[PDB]
Amino acid sequence: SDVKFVPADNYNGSPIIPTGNPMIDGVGPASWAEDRRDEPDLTYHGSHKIVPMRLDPTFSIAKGDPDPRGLPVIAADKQVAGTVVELWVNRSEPQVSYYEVQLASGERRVLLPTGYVQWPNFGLWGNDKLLVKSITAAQFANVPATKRDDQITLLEEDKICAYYAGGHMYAFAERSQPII
Amino acid sequence: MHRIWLMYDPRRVMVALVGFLAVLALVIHFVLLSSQRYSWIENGTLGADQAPVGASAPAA
Amino acid sequence: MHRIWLMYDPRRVMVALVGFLAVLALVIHFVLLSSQRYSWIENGTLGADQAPVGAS
Amino acid sequence: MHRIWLMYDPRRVMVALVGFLAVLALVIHFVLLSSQRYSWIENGTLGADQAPVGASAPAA
Amino acid sequence: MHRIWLMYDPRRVMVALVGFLAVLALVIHFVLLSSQRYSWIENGTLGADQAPVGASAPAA
Amino acid sequence: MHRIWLMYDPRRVMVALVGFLAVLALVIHFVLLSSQRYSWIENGTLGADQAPVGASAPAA
Amino acid sequence: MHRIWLMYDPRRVMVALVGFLAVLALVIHFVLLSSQRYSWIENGTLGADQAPVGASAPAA
Amino acid sequence: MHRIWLMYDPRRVMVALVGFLAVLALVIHFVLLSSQRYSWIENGTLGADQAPVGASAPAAAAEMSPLPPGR
Amino acid sequence: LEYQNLFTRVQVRTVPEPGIPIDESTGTRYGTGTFSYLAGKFGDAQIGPIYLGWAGVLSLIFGFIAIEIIGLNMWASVGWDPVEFIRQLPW
Amino acid sequence: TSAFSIRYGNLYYNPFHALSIAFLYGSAVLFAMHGATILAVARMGGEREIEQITDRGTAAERSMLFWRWCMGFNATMESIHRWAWWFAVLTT
Amino acid sequence: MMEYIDGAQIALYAFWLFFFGLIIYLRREDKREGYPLESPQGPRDGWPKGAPKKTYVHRDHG
Amino acid sequence: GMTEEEARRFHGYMVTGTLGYVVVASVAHFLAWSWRPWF
Amino acid sequence: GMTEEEARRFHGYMVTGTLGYVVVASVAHFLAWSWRPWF
Amino acid sequence: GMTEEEARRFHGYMVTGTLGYVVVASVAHFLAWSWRPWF
Amino acid sequence: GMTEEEARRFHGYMVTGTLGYVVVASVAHFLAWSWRPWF
Amino acid sequence: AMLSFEKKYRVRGGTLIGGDLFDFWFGPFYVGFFGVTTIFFVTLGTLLCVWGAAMGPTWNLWQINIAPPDLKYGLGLAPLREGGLWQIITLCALGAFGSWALRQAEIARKLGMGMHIPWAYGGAILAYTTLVVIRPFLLGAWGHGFPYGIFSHLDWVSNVGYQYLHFHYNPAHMIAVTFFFTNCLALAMHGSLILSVTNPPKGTPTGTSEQENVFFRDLLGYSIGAIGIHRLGLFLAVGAAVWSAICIVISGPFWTQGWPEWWNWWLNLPIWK
Amino acid sequence: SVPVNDGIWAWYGIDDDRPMAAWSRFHATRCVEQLAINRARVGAAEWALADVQARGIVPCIAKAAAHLARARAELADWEAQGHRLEAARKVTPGAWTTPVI
Ligand SMILES: CCCCCCCCCCCCCC(=O)OC[C@H](COP(=O)(O)OCC(O)COP(=O)(O)OC[C@@H](COC(=O)CCCCCCCCCCCCC)OC(=O)CCCCCCCCCCCCC)OC(=O)CCCCCCCCCCCCC
Ligand SMILES: CCCCCCCCCCCCCC(=O)OC[C@H](COP(=O)(O)OCC(O)COP(=O)(O)OC[C@@H](COC(=O)CCCCCCCCCCCCC)OC(=O)CCCCCCCCCCCCC)OC(=O)CCCCCCCCCCCCC
Ligand SMILES: CC[C@H]1c2cc3[nH]c4c(c3C)C(=O)[C@H](C(=O)OC)c4c3nc(cc4[nH]c(cc(n2)[C@@H]1C)c(C(C)=O)c4C)[C@@H](C)[C@@H]3CCC(=O)OC/C=C(\C)CCC[C@H](C)CCC[C@H](C)CCCC(C)C
Ligand SMILES: CC[C@H]1c2cc3[nH]c4c(c3C)C(=O)[C@H](C(=O)OC)c4c3nc(cc4[nH]c(cc(n2)[C@@H]1C)c(C(C)=O)c4C)[C@@H](C)[C@@H]3CCC(=O)OC/C=C(\C)CCC[C@H](C)CCC[C@H](C)CCCC(C)C
Ligand SMILES: COC(C)(C)C/C=C/C(C)=C/C=C/C(C=O)=C/C=C/C(C)=C/C=C/C=C(C)/C=C/C=C(\C)CC/C=C(C)/C=C/C=C(\C)C(=O)O
Ligand SMILES: COC(C)(C)C/C=C/C(C)=C/C=C/C(C=O)=C/C=C/C(C)=C/C=C/C=C(C)/C=C/C=C(\C)CC/C=C(C)/C=C/C=C(\C)C(=O)O
Ligand SMILES: COC(C)(C)C/C=C/C(C)=C/C=C/C(C=O)=C/C=C/C(C)=C/C=C/C=C(C)/C=C/C=C(\C)CC/C=C(C)/C=C/C=C(\C)C(=O)O
Ligand SMILES: COC(C)(C)C/C=C/C(C)=C/C=C/C(C=O)=C/C=C/C(C)=C/C=C/C=C(C)/C=C/C=C(\C)CC/C=C(C)/C=C/C=C(\C)C(=O)O
Ligand SMILES: CCCCCCCCCCCCO[C@@H]1O[C@H](CO)[C@@H](O[C@H]2O[C@H](CO)[C@@H](O)[C@H](O)[C@H]2O)[C@H](O)[C@H]1O
Ligand SMILES: CCCCCCCCCCCCO[C@@H]1O[C@H](CO)[C@@H](O[C@H]2O[C@H](CO)[C@@H](O)[C@H](O)[C@H]2O)[C@H](O)[C@H]1O
Ligand SMILES: CCCCCCCCCCCCO[C@@H]1O[C@H](CO)[C@@H](O[C@H]2O[C@H](CO)[C@@H](O)[C@H](O)[C@H]2O)[C@H](O)[C@H]1O
Ligand SMILES: [Fe+3]
Repeated sequence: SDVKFVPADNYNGSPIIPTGNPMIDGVGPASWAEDRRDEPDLTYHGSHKIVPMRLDPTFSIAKGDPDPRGLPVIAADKQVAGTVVELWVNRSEPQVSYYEVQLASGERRVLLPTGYVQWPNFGLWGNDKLLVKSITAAQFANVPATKRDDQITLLEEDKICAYYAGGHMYAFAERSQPII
Repeated sequence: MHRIWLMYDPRRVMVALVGFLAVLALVIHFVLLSSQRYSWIENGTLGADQAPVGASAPAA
Repeated sequence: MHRIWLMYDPRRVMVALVGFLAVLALVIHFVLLSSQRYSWIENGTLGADQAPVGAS
Repeated sequence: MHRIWLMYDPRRVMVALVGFLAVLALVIHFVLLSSQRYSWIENGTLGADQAPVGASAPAA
Repeated sequence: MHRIWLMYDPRRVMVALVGFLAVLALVIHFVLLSSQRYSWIENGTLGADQAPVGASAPAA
Repeated sequence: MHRIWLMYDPRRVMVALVGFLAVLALVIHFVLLSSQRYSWIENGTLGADQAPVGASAPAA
Repeated sequence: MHRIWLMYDPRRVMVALVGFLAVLALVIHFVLLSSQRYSWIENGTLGADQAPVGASAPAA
Repeated sequence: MHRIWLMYDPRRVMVALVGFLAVLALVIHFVLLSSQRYSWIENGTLGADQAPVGASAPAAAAEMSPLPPGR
Repeated sequence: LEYQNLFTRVQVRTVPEPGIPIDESTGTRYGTGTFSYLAGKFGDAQIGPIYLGWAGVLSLIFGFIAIEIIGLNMWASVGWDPVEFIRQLPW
Repeated sequence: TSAFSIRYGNLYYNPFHALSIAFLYGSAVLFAMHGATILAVARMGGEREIEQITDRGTAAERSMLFWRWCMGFNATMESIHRWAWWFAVLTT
Repeated sequence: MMEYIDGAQIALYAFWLFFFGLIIYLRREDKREGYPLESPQGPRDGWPKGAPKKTYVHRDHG
Repeated sequence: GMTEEEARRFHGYMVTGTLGYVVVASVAHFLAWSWRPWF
Repeated sequence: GMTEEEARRFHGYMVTGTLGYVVVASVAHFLAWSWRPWF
Repeated sequence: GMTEEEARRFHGYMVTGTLGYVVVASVAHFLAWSWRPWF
Repeated sequence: GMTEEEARRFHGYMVTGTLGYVVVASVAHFLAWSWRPWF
Repeated sequence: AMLSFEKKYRVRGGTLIGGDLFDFWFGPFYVGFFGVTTIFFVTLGTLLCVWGAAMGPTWNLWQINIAPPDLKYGLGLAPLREGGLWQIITLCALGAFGSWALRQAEIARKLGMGMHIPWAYGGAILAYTTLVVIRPFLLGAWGHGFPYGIFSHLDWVSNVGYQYLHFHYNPAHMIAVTFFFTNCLALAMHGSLILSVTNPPKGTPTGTSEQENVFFRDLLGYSIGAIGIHRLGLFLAVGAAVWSAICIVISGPFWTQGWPEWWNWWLNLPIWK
Repeated sequence: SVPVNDGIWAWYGIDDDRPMAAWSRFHATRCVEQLAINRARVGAAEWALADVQARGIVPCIAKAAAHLARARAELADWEAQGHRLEAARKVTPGAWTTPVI
């Protein structure tokens, strides 16, 4: 028994049903491109494209924007998941690709993609906590780990991003059901 | 003939059937209501001797 | 006969049914409301022999 | 002849066939209903001697 | 000539042939139905001497 | 001559050829059908000397 | 001369040549078909003495 | 109902209040300035009996029509 | 309420701005990179150096004279009145 | 522009004008669809399109499946840009 | 001297033949990923058959 | 998934509700017919 | 997919149903012709 | 793909179906011709 | 891809089929010319 | 049939209405409750269009013309052969387009995507709803809608424009046109750039985001960047439809004179009156 | 420009980060929030320096040290606000029972 899903019935257009925890097995909106190349993305000059900002001294926060480091992360159940302790930057097109969150409920640091963070009041004011609608504060403990802490492979990028994407369906049982 | 329900999922053949009949019924009613002979909402109380009949031009 | 509710969860049918009947009732009323014979908001007081007939 | 159903899934052929026959029948009915001779909702009660016929060639 | 079915999958060729023939038949029928001489739904009951003919070259 | 079928795949050339002949035939038929002289569906029964002919050089 | 087939892939050249010839032939045919002198579908039977000719007079 | 001051930051309630009053004031002024009767910049010195009043009923001549004949 | 990716709250800046990589002859890069905070909030931030070469330089000279002829004829058509040149410009 | 259509008897009936409009509208349809599609998967790196073309991730898979499940056929992360290119080019 | 056939019509069918050629080409390009399709009756190609999957040469080092 | 006795319980309500609605609609048509017949 | 025995069984229903449909349609044309012949 | 014996077998049906189709079309054309000739 | 002997076997079908088609088309022009010559 | 990677994505859930009841596929298509309502309205609307063609003067595709009612019918349903059919088809159209957008939302929720596509399509639905619902309602008769016919609706567009003598002078229309033209330019540049780095000349290595960024920056002087160009394309394409809705809703309900004389306010600014 | 934390509301004069020596509940709330954030931000900055010293990458060590110093300076700025508000809280009658810092 290692197949991640089964057909809901035998008819031709029927959905599949996951056999385990779909966020972890990677089924439905939690699935990732499992064949994706397990190497880092590279710049035009061949250096690692995505690296913690701590390891490239040319990068800095833009003067008008909030510094996310030290801010608390608020998860989907409104509990504090942790605090941001590092930024990861894309060096080909200068931007923040990930926050790295020190978990409050353990010893791990996990990556948090920027596309899953909302700022209070759409960032028009406040700018003093991060909102993560996708997953609960408990589910942060299972965010996929990178093999190293100074680089990330294209496969690890897919696994981490897919994990948060799955939470919009799987974080609470009610999220899968219709509104009416 | 009951093997139809083995080939196809009855839950959704039956949705397709009810959908098809509903569309067909509405089309036929709107067609008849467009006609002159069967505009029943306005001319429904006319007897058949009074009811419209379409013809071509007399072509003298 | 009751087994259609083992195929179709009734709570998810009944919301669909209400929508269909609400739209159907609105459509029929508006079709009548702007006919000549049944425009009751303006000619409802006429009585059956005075009501329009679509002869031509 | 039956090996045609080894080549094609009958479950798919019946869908294709029902779709084709449904559209074809609606086409033929609407074509006739748009004609002058077979506009049977307005003129169906006319006898065949009374039904419209399209223009002849004039003789000279 | 049967090795044409080793060049091409017969399951695909037959779907393409059925598609081609259906489109072609509908095209030809709609060409004829648009004509005067072969507007058969209106004038099908006319004799061959009565059916429309397109005009000739005028005599000198 | 046959080495052309090593430079090109006969599966592609034969479908390209069928498509070309299909288009070309339809182009020639529709060009003719749109003409006066060869609008055969309306005027095909005319004899060769009765069929339309384009106007001559002007004479004065 | 054959070094041309070493500079350019004959497979690529043959498509370009046939494309050029097909377009050029179609252009020339429809240019003639659009003329008065050479509109051969309507007037091909006229014979050279009574085929149209473009206007002469520079003056008088 | 002074518990309303517990529900909101009072600085922001004053900003919203001032906005609402300012906008409503300008709405009513420009409505009046567009009217005939209260076009005060042009007609403010007219006496109350001289100021315009909207007609109770316009007249007509039976051949005249304000709109062109339609289809 | 879910993050819509329409606006970036946190930009990062590099002290150096990227240059052009290769083939600098018959033409050269003018200027040097700078950052716009507004452009960096719509999209990417670097307002760059720019390339012309021979064709680009000549294109601007010809195109400037074209636009100059258009504008001077427009301005002559209102009798050189600079108020009417602006007031009537789109006509 | 208006007088040209008046002189030549209403340019709406020019079939190449009608084609040009269809491609002008289709360019707006495509950039709306493609712009929205890439923003809907940008949470997964879909905007890194060259990387998604050379190393298909779940962002490319999900955008292909969205359109397949919606309208029954799809492009790829590369070939959508060919559709874009031709619709723009054919307008003019 | 052809009355019905005119240059605008000739041009328009020229375009249609190019355009239907172009749609075919684009639908071949659209199938370089995800094809052949899985089916309970085995692989399926759709129509036209897709162009083969590309392999991309990476920048040698940088 | 719903059990067969739950389905049977609902079916009794669903039949009764439908038929009650149809009965009320029939009375509405009787009033409409009396006021202005359509045949 | 299907066994050849299953193909034979389906073919029996398919041919029979096809011909039955054509028989009903042939009667429909008999009636239509009797009412208003098209040639 | 097919084995050549399957290709040989399929062709025999395909030819016969093509013949049967051409025959029905030949009757259809001769009915049409005797109703209303086009030359 | 084809071996040269496969290309040679294909070539003879392709030539024969082309010439067969041209022969049928030659009769079609013989008929069309007899009905309405274009020169 | 399924794409080679598709099967693991075909889970239940993400519906707005109906739950598991319609949560299945038909070939490539996702169905769902709004799929069922889509097919209903599409079918009913399309067959009523065919009925409109049948009772009209021709089957010629270009010439079929299902016209709205006379203005005298106001906001009532007209007789079906006198424009009431156009009204029923319009309700089917509104139902079909709304069902399509909600079905797109269900698909996006099933894939864990953002809601960008349904809302982008809402821009087009807004323009259609302006043309046939909002503007005719503000004018007080459904007969102000455009007719359903491939060329007859272009006759409507022509005549509505000349109701304002010189519709080019409509200021919202100038903005809408500028968005449409700017969108098409931006689409040609985005397509070209991605293709030119992914399909370089033979024997060249595959390009990079840096090369794309450098080239674009020589075109416009600034880098738009990867997410920026997709934001721009969405802003331009949807803004074009929104400004189109504005330009037609102000024509008639709010401005009734010729559009050239709207520009009188610019000529009378006090600095140069 | 707008300040980061009051943002759009700084156009209307709400500006709770400004140096305040009187007691004010709004500034006290802000200072408690910003102290916790800046203490965590210092804690992060010195973890970052320790990591880069372990890797030994000198130019990164230099920047991480500069960042830590800057983070300490910002924390001191908020602790100054906390104390001056603490002094006022003790004497202004309506003020909080809990300390500000
Ligand atoms: C105006 C200028 C700008 C105008 C701009 C217009 C742009 C239009 C672009 C899109 C058109 C193509 C759409 C498409 O590819 O759908 C997939 C489908 C199937 O192939 P597949 O997806 O690769 O494979 C899946 C299939 O093999 C097996 O799937 P499954 O088993 O799960 O499902 C059952 C099958 C049954 O097949 C069908 O039902 C196909 C019916 C297609 C009819 C519509 C053709 C429209 C052509 C328009 C171009 C032009 C035709 C002349 O598969 C399906 O169920 C697939 C359903 C796909 C539904 C697509 C509906 C698209 C309707 C578009 C209407 C556009 C009207 C303008 O493809 C096809 O069937 C063949 C399409 C071939 C491309 C068109 C080329 C036409 C060139 C000229 C004729 C060539 C003759 C040889
Ligand atoms: C913009 C213009 C238009 C829009 C234009 C643009 C859109 C164009 C769309 C193009 C067609 C798309 C077709 C498609 O997607 O098919 C997917 C399927 C995939 O293969 P599969 O996965 O193996 O197929 C499923 C099958 O194996 C199992 O089906 P399932 O169990 O899931 O569902 C059952 C079926 C319905 O069952 C039946 O049809 C069998 C009924 C028994 C027939 C017995 C004979 C009766 C004789 C009576 C004689 C008479 C007695 C007198 O389907 C469903 O359940 C569908 C979902 C539920 C229904 C949806 C809601 C409908 C509600 C509204 C009502 C609509 C009414 C039309 O493929 C196939 O099955 C093979 C290809 C089928 C082609 C179908 C289209 C043929 C059109 C021919 C056009 C001809 C032009 C002249
Ligand atoms: C596919 C169809 C669409 C399209 C495509 C398109 N247009 C394009 C491109 C593409 C793909 C380009 O690459 C090109 C471009 O550069 O884009 C940024 C361009 C372009 N599209 C343009 C415009 C444009 N495109 C339009 C439309 C469209 N373009 C279509 C919708 C329209 C419309 C709708 O009307 C317009 C107005 C231009 C912005 C640009 C071409 C620029 C160009 O050719 O400029 C020539 C130079 C000048 C006119 C001179 C300017 C002079 C300045 C006043 C400076 C003077 C400096 C100095 C005084 C002189 C020099 C001194 C020396 C000593 C240095
Ligand atoms: C908002 C910016 C632009 C935009 C965007 C846009 N369009 C979109 C989307 C987006 C983002 C989609 O997601 C959606 C889609 O799925 O595309 C594949 C769509 C789409 N844009 C479409 C077309 C379209 N968009 C247009 C315009 C635009 N689309 C805007 C310019 C136009 C124009 C200007 O003419 C057209 C024709 C469709 C391909 C598709 C929406 C498909 C849909 O709704 O499907 C369900 C309905 C049907 C299949 C048929 C309904 C039939 C009716 C019931 C009967 C007919 C009534 C109709 C009013 C008759 C009209 C006759 C005409 C001759 C006047
Ligand atoms: C212009 O002219 C045109 C329009 C063109 C002319 C044509 C028109 C056409 C074609 C019309 C077609 C109409 C049609 C066709 O079928 C119409 C069909 C109508 C139908 C079917 C109506 C059905 C109504 C059903 C109702 C109301 C049910 C109510 C049920 C209730 C209240 C109880 C629910 C259960 C509960 C609460 C359980 C409690 C206990 C629990 C839970 C427990 O105990 O656990
Ligand atoms: C205006 O004029 C224009 C239109 C222009 C003129 C032109 C017109 C043209 C070109 C028309 C062409 C028409 C045409 C051409 O061929 C039409 C062809 C029609 C055909 C072929 C119809 C076929 C119908 C077949 C039917 C109904 C089959 C029913 C099957 C049944 C009931 C059994 C199902 C199985 C069962 C119950 C058991 C399962 C067992 C299982 C699974 C098991 O046992 O395992
Ligand atoms: C403007 O011009 C205008 C006016 C338009 C005028 C001009 C028109 C023009 C240019 C027309 C051109 C027409 C044309 C040109 O070629 C037309 C060519 C037509 C052709 C080729 C028709 C061929 C038909 C063939 C058929 C029907 C075959 C059916 C076969 C059947 C049923 C058997 C299937 C197999 C079975 C059952 C066995 C399974 C066994 C298995 C699986 C096993 O054993 O495994
Ligand atoms: C309006 O008037 C305007 C338009 C203006 C006037 C102008 C018009 C113009 C310019 C016209 C130009 C025309 C033209 C120019 O080139 C026309 C050229 C036409 C040509 C080339 C036709 C060629 C036809 C060839 C055919 C049909 C081949 C058939 C082959 C068959 C059947 C065999 C298949 C293989 C088998 C069976 C083997 C299987 C076994 C295998 C594999 C095994 O055993 O291995
Ligand atoms: C005792 C007086 C003390 C000083 C008062 C200072 C008054 C300053 C101007 C007040 C009016 C400004 O105008 C008012 O601004 C507020 C600011 O939120 C707007 O408020 C609204 O829009 C803003 C953005 O603009 C949103 O962030 C806010 O959530 C929403 O409520 C009102 O819609 C507007 O009417
Ligand atoms: C009106 C119709 C006029 C005739 C139409 C054209 C088709 C004629 C087919 C019957 C005549 C024989 O036609 C001939 O068939 C043989 C096989 O049988 C083909 O022969 C082909 O296969 C054989 C092996 O089987 C190879 O050795 C040969 O090199 C290859 O060409 C010839 O290429 C073709 O010329
Ligand atoms: C002679 C030279 C002529 C050059 C002409 C240049 C004209 C340029 C005018 C730019 C006007 C921009 O105006 C801006 O348009 C956008 C269009 O999306 C509007 O935005 C509107 O559409 C967007 C979608 O795109 C919605 O999300 C938004 O809620 C809505 O307001 C803005 O509210 C308006 O402020
Ligand atoms: Fe893109």
